[PDB]
Amino acid sequence: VNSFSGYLKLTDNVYIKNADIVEEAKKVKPTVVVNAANVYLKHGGGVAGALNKATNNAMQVESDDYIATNGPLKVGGSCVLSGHNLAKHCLHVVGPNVNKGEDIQLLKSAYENFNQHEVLLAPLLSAGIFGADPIHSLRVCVDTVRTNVYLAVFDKNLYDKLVSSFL
Ligand SMILES: OC1(CNc2ncnc3[nH]ccc23)CCC(F)(F)CC1
Ligand SMILES: [Cl-]
Repeated sequence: VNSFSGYLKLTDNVYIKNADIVEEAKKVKPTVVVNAANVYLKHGGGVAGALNKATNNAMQVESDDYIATNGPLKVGGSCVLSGHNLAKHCLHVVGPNVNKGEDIQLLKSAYENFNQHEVLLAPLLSAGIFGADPIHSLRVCVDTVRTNVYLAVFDKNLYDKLVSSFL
């Protein structure tokens, strides 16, 4: 039993809610919140810009030190950093950005990172400003993640379409 509330159950391990992931994180304070990161951990917009803003830019400061030490992530890769005031940990995961020409096949590799964590609050990888089809992202999530994932979908219209079209 966990403190996630109001989710629709899609499968044994995947749950979905129309919610602002920032507000969800502030309420639940989950062990792991997933960020929709890029390889440079530049949290300018989308989910990443919103999460960083909620940390008063502390996420960006920590991320800049991480990159200065380790260099960029791989597309499909991840790193674990602090969750600041939002969660114990933030798992920064890089899905492919279609608006950069990146291979959508890397989306499965990106979701595999979730399997290293028993429970996660997460957005749909490569959705929004990363330019992939969110219906596809949900399918890859369900077919790849085996741990317990609570998906927050900001757009109510998109949430309804994802539910109604789910196989
Ligand atoms: O949810 C999407 C990503 N964007 C966010 N998700 C959750 N919380 C957020 N807070 C700020 C941005 C943001 C991905 C699926 C979609 F394409 F259907 C709607 C957008
Ligand atoms: Cl977005």
